[PDB]
Amino acid sequence: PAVGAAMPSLDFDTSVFNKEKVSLAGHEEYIVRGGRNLFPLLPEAFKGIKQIGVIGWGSQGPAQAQNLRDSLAEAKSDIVVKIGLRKGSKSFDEARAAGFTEESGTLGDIWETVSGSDLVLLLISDAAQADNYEKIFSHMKPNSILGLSHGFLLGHLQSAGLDFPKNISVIAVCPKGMGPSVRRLYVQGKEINGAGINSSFAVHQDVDGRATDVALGWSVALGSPFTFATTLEQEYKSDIFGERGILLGAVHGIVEALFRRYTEQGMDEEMAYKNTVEGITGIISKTISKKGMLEVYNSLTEEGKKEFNKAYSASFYPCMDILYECYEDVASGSEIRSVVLAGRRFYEKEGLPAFPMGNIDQTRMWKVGEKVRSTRPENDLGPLHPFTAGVYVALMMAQIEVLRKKGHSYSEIINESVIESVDSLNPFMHARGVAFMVDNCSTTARLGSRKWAPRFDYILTQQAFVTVDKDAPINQDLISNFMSDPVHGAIEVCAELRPTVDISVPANADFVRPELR
Amino acid sequence: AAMPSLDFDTSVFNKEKVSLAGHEEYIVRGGRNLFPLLPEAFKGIKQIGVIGWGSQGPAQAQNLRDSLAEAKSDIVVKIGLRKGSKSFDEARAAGFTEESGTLGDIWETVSGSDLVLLLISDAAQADNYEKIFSHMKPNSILGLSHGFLLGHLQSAGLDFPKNISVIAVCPKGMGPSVRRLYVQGKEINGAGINSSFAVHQDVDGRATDVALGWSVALGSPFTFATTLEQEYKSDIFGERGILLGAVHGIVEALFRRYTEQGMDEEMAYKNTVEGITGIISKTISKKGMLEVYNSLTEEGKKEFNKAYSASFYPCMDILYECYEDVASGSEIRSVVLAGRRFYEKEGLPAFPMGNIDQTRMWKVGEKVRSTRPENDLGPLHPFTAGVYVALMMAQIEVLRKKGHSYSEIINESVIESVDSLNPFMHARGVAFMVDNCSTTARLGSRKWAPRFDYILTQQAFVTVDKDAPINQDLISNFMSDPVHGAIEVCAELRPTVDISV
Ligand SMILES: NC(=O)C1=CN([C@@H]2O[C@H](COP(=O)(O)OP(=O)(O)OC[C@H]3O[C@@H](n4cnc5c(N)ncnc54)[C@H](OP(=O)(O)O)[C@@H]3O)[C@@H](O)[C@H]2O)C=CC1
Ligand SMILES: NC(=O)C1=CN([C@@H]2O[C@H](COP(=O)(O)OP(=O)(O)OC[C@H]3O[C@@H](n4cnc5c(N)ncnc54)[C@H](OP(=O)(O)O)[C@@H]3O)[C@@H](O)[C@H]2O)C=CC1
Ligand SMILES: [Mg+2]
Ligand SMILES: [Mg+2]
Ligand SMILES: [Mg+2]
Repeated sequence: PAVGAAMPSLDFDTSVFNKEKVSLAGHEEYIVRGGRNLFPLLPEAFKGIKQIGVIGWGSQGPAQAQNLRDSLAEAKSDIVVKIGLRKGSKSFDEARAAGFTEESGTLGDIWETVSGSDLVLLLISDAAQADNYEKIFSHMKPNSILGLSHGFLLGHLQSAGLDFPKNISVIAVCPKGMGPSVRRLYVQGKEINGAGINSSFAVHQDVDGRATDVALGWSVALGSPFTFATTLEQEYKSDIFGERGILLGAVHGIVEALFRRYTEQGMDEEMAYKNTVEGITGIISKTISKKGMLEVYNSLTEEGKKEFNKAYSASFYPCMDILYECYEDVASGSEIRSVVLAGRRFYEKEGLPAFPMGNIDQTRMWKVGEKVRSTRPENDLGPLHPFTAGVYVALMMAQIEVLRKKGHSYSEIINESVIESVDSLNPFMHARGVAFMVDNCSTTARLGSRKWAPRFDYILTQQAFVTVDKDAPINQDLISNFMSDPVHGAIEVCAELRPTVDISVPANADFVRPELR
Repeated sequence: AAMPSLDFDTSVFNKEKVSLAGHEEYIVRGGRNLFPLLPEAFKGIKQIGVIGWGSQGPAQAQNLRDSLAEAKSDIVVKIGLRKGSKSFDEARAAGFTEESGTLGDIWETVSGSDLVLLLISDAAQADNYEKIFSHMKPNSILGLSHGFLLGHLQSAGLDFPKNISVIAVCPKGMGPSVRRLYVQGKEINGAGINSSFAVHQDVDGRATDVALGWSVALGSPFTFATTLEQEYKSDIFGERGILLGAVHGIVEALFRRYTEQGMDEEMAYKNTVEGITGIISKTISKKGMLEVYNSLTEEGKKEFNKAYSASFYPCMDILYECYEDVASGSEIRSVVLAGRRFYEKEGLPAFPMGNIDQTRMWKVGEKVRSTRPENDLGPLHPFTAGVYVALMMAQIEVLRKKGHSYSEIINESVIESVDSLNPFMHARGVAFMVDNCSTTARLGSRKWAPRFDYILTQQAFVTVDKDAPINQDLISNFMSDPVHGAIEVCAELRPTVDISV
């Protein structure tokens, strides 16, 4: 028991920024539109703060620190952005090459930074947080603010039965895109008004009433086109699930399964990759980003529309099966535990060898991807396969329904299932294959994709593809519900808030992780 | 690190010692002629309450009823079922009735039972344990055929009540087989299904003897000693490993590779599924893993070593991950939530387990078996054998470093695969093997098989295609591993005939 879980739509109190109402399929929701002209409001937002500590130099570390180092800066404030790192760090400089040095008091030891900062940004590995939270909480300045970019720590603390220290404020600003994509559109927002990465914010513990505006100020400083409200609880349940879903894991498994099906049917290797990877990360991603899922179906031939329906009707439920399972593993705290233990396994213990993450793009189809891209003209969008579209859109709609029935706001659903996929991540796979997309994300996302991609491949091959081959009658209710689904109109409302510049991802990108350049 | 030297006190049964790779263990031999010991073994029991009529339920109850029986004991074997159970008139067909007082209500049975066996589904045990503990008599005994309930309790920071003895008798085989081989054990000596036993709580000092009695009553030829914690950790991991999960995983990966290299579909199936489940299984069963290698030709040995060296660590990666998920409480939690997803809840559809044998390779297997000679055991492919043995060795090592006894390692990683489960896949394919196991095992095989397929294709097969120089001390470890000598000893402590039906 029982059946049904409505949408919680949280209302925040801001005194600095302009709270804006948004109607998403009849649901009231509140956001704050960012901009380079909102920067003079940052001193008002960051009162009581004298130093901001950026702990870590991974993916979000480099982007958030530099974005906060600017804007501040453009607001001429006294507050200092200081980087905290472990003694003898490999990503230490790096930070000096970016600008942060010992001489100017913008770079130093981790625990010197934590102790001397009013706002602490814990931008380190999620698993590292879980194994070192006590160590960090102890150094924290009394009556200060801890900022997170993910609710992973709360999920961990709840499993252990504990909570954050009650003497400190707990906030979160979570960019709904990868680290490199945060810095990359800013940059492209220094010239044009908008451009950035959509973010959610959470206020877990408010110690003195300053929390909301600090989180909002931090989000605007990053360049977030729109900042929507959520909780740490809702964030980690949707984000950890999201990366394992359509964002990385599911699209990978779907792509592997469809490629294998087409090659078994006689289609040559090179066209098979184009009909799967290039199509999804080409026209499909672009058509959804600007017109939505319904327009993907409409552009197809009458022969194609039937093919789309055959795929959707057969793929929707098998996709839901795994997504349903995955979410519940995250919500119960099983998956957070799994990530923590996997992080420990990266090193030798208990007489067993160390197991770092391996390469996921050395197999058959990704070498075909090398050959395809080597003679591919620039600005290529790929072919639109009707059957491929059906599967991918079914996967998208399955993810939406799961989160919908699990009581998430539409902004969270649309960002986690539609926006981040088609805007942020997919171009990276179009640029250089699956690994360039997955391994540029967080270690939690990377471990997540590797674990759950195989589950979608298997479910598609065992169930969805078998349904198509049995030539079972098309589910008329599924197709009818897809066409009339409230999300399609809700995505149109969201697409208005989208930064009106496409993300430019070159092959030899310098803004990516300093080991994939 | 760590090794479990496990001992127990038995006043009525005869305990015998075994050395496995330098480690001492204690075993209890069974047999029809030990039944006159049951009256004393169940000293203070007047009624055994078998709760549940699915797989293990029917078999164990009949195996108890017949057996004491031969002991001429007053002990009543009563079947307890839910109010709206569909198994009532099925149990009456087996001779369990209200008139004899051998069939009743689930909760009426528990309250009037001195020994109550919880042979209901694992998902049921997790969501109904409170009502069970309240119905227990103070100083009565709760018997388990799996440690799922403990792992569920432990992961919630809870445990069984103080005033109740907790024991476990776990047969290394499925329900239908436990009865099938018991009735054959009346004809031919040594026939049956081996078991492992555990004693979690013992409030008076009767529990150790009662468990052994229960084990020999089921017709267990050999009973091994374990802990309840080690039982579920090894069992839940085992079925996701070489028993069902990994063997399906690697079989899918190898078939795909062979067919992609231009090999005939039916030949590929023979080189993968038929070989592993037939001849490789038979060779390990009779003479161990070293015989697989030594039976190969000189160029075949070079192909075996290539496969082993490339597959060992990638296989360990998933096994190592899987085990820690089981120990941490994550995997048991996953099974419980999966069980709940069989019915509609939270505005979402119901998601029962689908078919796993309707894909390309298993349809190919049907054409292979349709024209397959009776007596056929398949070809011994050196590369396929390289992968399978690497997988076997990797699972042995993971369990070894995590502190399991050799008898538990060997039964879980070697014997039950080659003697008991593989023949099912040889007989009718993957679904016949997997879906005849317990629900928690079926969910296990479905969740982890894809993990073994991917890592083997992503890492193991890429290594071979690179022509990486063989990791020689990995091969040297397989050749010199003391476990092979332990398997030789364990193979003598085995049921007398086949379970291969
Ligand atoms: N990556 C992304 O694109 C996104 C990340 N996030 C979230 O933002 C947060 C930041 O993670 P991300 O940017 O991915 O960084 P990573 O997860 O890649 O972690 C790498 C950084 O963590 C540091 N670190 C690792 N172990 C420890 C330790 N034991 N003690 C102290 N520091 C340690 C490393 O320091 P060193 O330099 O010394 O090795 C390194 O700088 C995460 O919680 C993630 O969930 C949210 C959205 C996107
Ligand atoms: N199956 C196997 O091969 C092996 C199983 N085991 C272990 O033995 C134990 C028994 O498993 P198994 O024999 O598979 O049993 P099953 O999984 O087949 O369980 C089915 C039985 O449980 C009853 N049941 C289901 N839900 C409830 C409930 N909520 N309350 C009370 N009864 C319920 C059903 O009653 P109804 O008649 O109303 O449907 C049915 O009789 C498990 O812990 C398992 O791990 C150990 C070795 C092998
Ligand atoms: Mg994310
Ligand atoms: Mg994340
Ligand atoms: Mg077993």
